[PDB]
Amino acid sequence: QKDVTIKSDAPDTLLLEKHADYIASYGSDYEYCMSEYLRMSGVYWGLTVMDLMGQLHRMNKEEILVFIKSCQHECGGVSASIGHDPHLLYTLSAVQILTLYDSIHVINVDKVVAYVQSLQKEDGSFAGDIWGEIDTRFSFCAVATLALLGKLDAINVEKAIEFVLSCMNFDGGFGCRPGSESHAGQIYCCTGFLAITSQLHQVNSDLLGWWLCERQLPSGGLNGRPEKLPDVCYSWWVLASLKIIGRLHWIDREKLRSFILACQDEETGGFADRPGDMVDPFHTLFGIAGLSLLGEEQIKPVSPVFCMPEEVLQRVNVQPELVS
Amino acid sequence: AKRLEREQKLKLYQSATQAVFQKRQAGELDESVLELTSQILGANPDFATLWNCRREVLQHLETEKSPEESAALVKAELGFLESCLRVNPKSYGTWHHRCWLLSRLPEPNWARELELCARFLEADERNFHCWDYRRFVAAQAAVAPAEELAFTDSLITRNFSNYSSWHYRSCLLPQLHPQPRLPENVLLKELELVQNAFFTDPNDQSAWFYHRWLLGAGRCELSVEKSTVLQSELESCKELQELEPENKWCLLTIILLMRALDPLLYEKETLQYFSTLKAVDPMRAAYLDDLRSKFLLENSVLKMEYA
Ligand SMILES: CCN(CC)C(=O)Oc1ccc(C[C@@H]2CN(Cc3cncn3C)c3ccc(C#N)cc3CN2S(=O)(=O)c2ccc(OC)cc2)cc1
Ligand SMILES: [Ca+2]
Ligand SMILES: [Zn+2]
Repeated sequence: QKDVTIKSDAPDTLLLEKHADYIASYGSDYEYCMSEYLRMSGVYWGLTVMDLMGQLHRMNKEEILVFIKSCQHECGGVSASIGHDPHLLYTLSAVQILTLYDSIHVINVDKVVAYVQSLQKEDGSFAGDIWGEIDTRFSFCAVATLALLGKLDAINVEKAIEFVLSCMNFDGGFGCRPGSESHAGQIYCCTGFLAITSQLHQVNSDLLGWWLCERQLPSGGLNGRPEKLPDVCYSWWVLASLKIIGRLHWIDREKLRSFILACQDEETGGFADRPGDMVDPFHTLFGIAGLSLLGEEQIKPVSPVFCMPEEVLQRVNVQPELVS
Repeated sequence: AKRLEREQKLKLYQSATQAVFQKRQAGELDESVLELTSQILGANPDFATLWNCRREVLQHLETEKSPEESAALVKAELGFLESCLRVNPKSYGTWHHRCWLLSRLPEPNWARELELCARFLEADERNFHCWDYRRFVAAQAAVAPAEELAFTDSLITRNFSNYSSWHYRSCLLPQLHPQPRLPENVLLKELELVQNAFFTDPNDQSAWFYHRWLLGAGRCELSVEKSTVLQSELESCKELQELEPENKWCLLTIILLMRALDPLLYEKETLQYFSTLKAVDPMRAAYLDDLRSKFLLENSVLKMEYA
């Protein structure tokens, strides 16, 4: 019953020029200086959404490559920003960016692989960094990073699969760790993981697909778990997961499209989590990426596994089979 | 004033952060860093590198301080963490630091940690970070499944927002009956409990989701008690259907009950219910068509089994 009501004057058309201006100008400032701890991922979100819109050239390639090189530590891992500490999250982000730019050899790839390998535990799980936080988010970061580098064989794949499957729940979904409640974010990470490792036959697609399509609320937006408000980000995680398991048609595509469009800020550009809220780059990528999955003609096709343009993944020959 | 003060904040955080990093490069692993980071992490708990700095300081001080001084530092850290959690109970970084801290203590007070969890779950019964923390504490202290099962029951009956509690039950029940499908007596008790839940509040989806799981946890293997319980649920859902004709959960559950009882005998009724349900829940029409196609194919195979 918790939901939003979309007002009748909410945006109902795609404002592509405004979103490109919003991202191109971003970080030209309170929230910017305060979000330095996630800068590498912020850069990934910005560049990917620009590339999906055909506008990647407006960003500063040379500046970003130097920044990435300066963020790789002696252990091989990459930090969110200069002087911050290395983490799998920002290592994935960096490798995604370099793949977008066909510039993977700007960093030491052997050392990246060594770093990823070092974070796997006896049970097949992955810690995010040396301090030991375990999350299936990090299993996805590990295999997605290695897949993009052609080095999936560097980790213990069957153990990594066993751990992820040990996180499957009564409702067909997945949480952070064994016994964790199902959540759209972790379902995206685990279904993406199983796509990359060729294990989608182990998902109960009809059951999980039902849980996922029940995320759609009367407003047309999707929540991230039962009895919560809809959000553009959870919405992308749900849609991508459905696409991976061949059941994207189980949600009402026109109603979701209208919800996503209503989250645009027509003055500043950008997408917010919900209509009327303040926009950010994170929700801007997921709004645009969601629309692409729903078949919007003005946006490039997006990979539901990697959240990057399909044409980039085609180029490097990394395209996991889906259950369609 | 308001927009002006958020420049004053910006510069203090900026200068504090500057200071921490300079000290860190200088190898100054001391209590001044704890002071500087406390001023930043309260407002900015997702700044992971500053949590790393606190751990490095605490690790270093443990080497060059007395056991009594180390014990004081730990108690201060527990209170700092509790204050941070009150302000933002949904930060991955804060909950991880607490797990890191408790895992290395000599004499951890796990009962105190379980009580903290109960408190936070009273405030937000859906906080997954806190449920995850509680499972961590439960493992560390060898709290047995039956004890945690008792906790879930009190939470389920006292108010709504039950998805997290029902989920916890689904993980605990199999542990009380660890098979290398629940035993029928356990299943029957669960069906009774969940049926109370969705007849009390027919709008709470958590009960309906959990019930569907129990329906999968044989048809031509149905005992007379289970056969009779499922038939009773069927009639009870039809009663609810009258009271709430737009309730889609009861309609879907009627279809699932007929499937659990006798697919071929209830073919006609099942197809009728699909038509009504699609009208009541149109956003799910494509899912419902695929479910029906799956069931029609199953029926074809059952009809072909005929001798
Ligand atoms: C599932 C994909 N993965 C694994 C590859 C992943 O790591 O995605 C993330 C999922 C959650 C996070 C935690 C937050 C999410 N949020 C907060 C949020 C999103 N939707 C609703 N909310 C409240 C945000 C929000 C905005 C931005 C931006 N720009 C970034 C995040 C990412 N992180 S966060 O801890 O760094 C964060 C950032 C800002 C913030 O206040 C605006 C609060 C948290 C980070 C990454
Ligand atoms: Ca450029
Ligand atoms: Zn969001």
